[PDB]
Amino acid sequence: YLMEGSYNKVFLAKGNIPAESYTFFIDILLDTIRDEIAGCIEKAYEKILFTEATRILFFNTPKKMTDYAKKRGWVLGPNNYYSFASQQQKPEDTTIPSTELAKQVIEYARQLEMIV
Amino acid sequence: MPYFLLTQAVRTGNLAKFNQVLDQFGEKFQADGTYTLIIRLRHNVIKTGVRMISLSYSRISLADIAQKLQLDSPEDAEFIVAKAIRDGVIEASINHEKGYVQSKEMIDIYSTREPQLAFHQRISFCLDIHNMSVKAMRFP
Amino acid sequence: TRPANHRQLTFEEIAKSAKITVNEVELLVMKALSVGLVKGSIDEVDKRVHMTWVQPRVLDLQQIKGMKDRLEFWCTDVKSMEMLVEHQAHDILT
Amino acid sequence: MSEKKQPVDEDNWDDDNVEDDFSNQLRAELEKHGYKMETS
Amino acid sequence: AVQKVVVHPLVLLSVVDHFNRIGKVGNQKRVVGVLLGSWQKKVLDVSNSFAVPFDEDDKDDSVWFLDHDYLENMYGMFKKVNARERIVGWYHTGPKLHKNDIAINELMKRYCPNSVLVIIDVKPKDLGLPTEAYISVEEVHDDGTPTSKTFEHVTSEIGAEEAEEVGVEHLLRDIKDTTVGTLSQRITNQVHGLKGLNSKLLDIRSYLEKVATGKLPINHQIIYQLQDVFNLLPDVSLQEFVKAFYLKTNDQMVVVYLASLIRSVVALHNLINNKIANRDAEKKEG
Repeated sequence: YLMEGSYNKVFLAKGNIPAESYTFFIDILLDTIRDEIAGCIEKAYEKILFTEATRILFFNTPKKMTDYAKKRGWVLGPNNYYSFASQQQKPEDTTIPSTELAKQVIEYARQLEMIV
Repeated sequence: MPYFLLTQAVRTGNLAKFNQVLDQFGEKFQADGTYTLIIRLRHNVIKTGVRMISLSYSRISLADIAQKLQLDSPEDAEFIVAKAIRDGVIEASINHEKGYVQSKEMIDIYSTREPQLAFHQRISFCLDIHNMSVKAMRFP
Repeated sequence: TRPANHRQLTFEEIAKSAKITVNEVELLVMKALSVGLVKGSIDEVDKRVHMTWVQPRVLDLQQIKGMKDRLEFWCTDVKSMEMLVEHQAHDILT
Repeated sequence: MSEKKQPVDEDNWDDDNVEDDFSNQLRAELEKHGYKMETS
Repeated sequence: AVQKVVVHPLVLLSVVDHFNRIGKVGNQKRVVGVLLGSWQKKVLDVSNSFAVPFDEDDKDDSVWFLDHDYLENMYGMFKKVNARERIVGWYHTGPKLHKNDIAINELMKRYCPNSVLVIIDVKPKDLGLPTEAYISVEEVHDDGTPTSKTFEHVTSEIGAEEAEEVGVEHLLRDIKDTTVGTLSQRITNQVHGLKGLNSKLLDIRSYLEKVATGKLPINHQIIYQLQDVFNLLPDVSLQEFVKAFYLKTNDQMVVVYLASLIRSVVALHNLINNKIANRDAEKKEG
């Protein structure tokens, strides 16, 4: 379920465990999954509706989504959310890779001279 | 033979086809102790199916894609793609309203980066052939 | 005047500076095209104006200071990258 | 060699990959291709 | 007018050795002689020359005088032994000309319609290709000032024909020649960046210096115009320079493939023929 990943399937299996003593471990598993909701939702999604993300965060109107409005940032929109802007940082990368494109050829020509 | 049917069903995008081979042919895998791959290979079967459907369809519906891959529910349709983007499997941009999934084909960077990385192996290997030939040539 | 380039202009810029009608900006810029002070081509589909080259005239003291700063900016950069080119090629020469 | 470890225990192949794709998918196929006509 | 000039090492040496003539007797100033050129086309060529005694008083710091009779007799001898040779101008060893050198040309302009003066350097130091070439022309000015005579630069190159290449290449006995394909292009590859840098760096220190000291003019006019021309090129992507990437690599594509193509062939002939000539030749001996 971690290659799926889960997220939700694990939330269905986390209700029923024998276990035993896994309570202390499934709380740590809880937090280490919940931050991954925030990390893996974007990038990259255009937008996600309010109550739709509230279905995964559970609770009712938690302060965890407010702390996420801080941590992510990212955007907080009315009755919706946004990945702006834009998707994000817009890598080109224009003349930045031309430096290492020249650089790789430097040592490549050096290998030609090592033959010689 | 049993192993060959394994890889045969692995390259396919059908998940049930893959789960049948472990049931019938697992008895041979017990002797090889090869079960270590059989848990981690599922990740690769789902990634293969989604790769195919990614390049082969411009715009795909997340609800209608679950029936072909026996994904069974709408919720994991978002999960596979979420980690697909996280691992760089697909560049498509997805909108959640209904929701829907659209994909785009970008290129032209392409032969800038990939062939030079190969050339770094090609040329170094060719000069190594030259060094190994000189070594055995100088003995007389 | 603009640091640019970013040398592309817009019809509203000439329409605000020259305070003339949009239909006359044509002969406006094209006269300069015939004179030769600028070679910039005009986009008449979006009415945008795309400047090319430039016509230098006189200078200012502030423009001399900005000059030598932007100028030395070139020497430091090209010397720093050039020394890398000779850096990897130094051991194979001797 | 036979030393050490081993005593302890165009061509048609490139297209035979695609043929393997035909083996597990859509048979060949004649009959189904002829059966799909009268279904609708 | 004149485009480029060609100066042989023989005549150049003929300036240097005369610098040894007046070197022991000294004292000040520089060697001044009259250049013998050969003009076969718009391109200019120099073969031989002859030195002339010249002394510059200091009082009188702009006083310059040459020997005309000696000029006549020596040029008559060189016209006697060589009919093709003739005076194309004059020369001095500099290292930097002085304002007084403007009239020196005007004297001998009766001998040659256009006399080109060639600076040389007897002590090689910097910054690259030696000597220099100047042509005397009048460009007037947009100010309407009286006509000012300023010498214009002519590109110079060292060359030879046949016999003059012999001795020059023979006497060195120092560095490899050339060798084309391996160490000819790489050494000059570093020469391109090195001689580009130091030229640019000395001159760009000059530009910053000209506004602090050296005013007037200096700047203007010639300075600001070429300044904007320097600001004409940033010069990179966006945009199409992005698209030159993969076609440059794609020009390398076939080249790497041809490389690996023949690399296996070299290993083929070498290893096959050698291993046979190794074991099959040794088995008959022992």
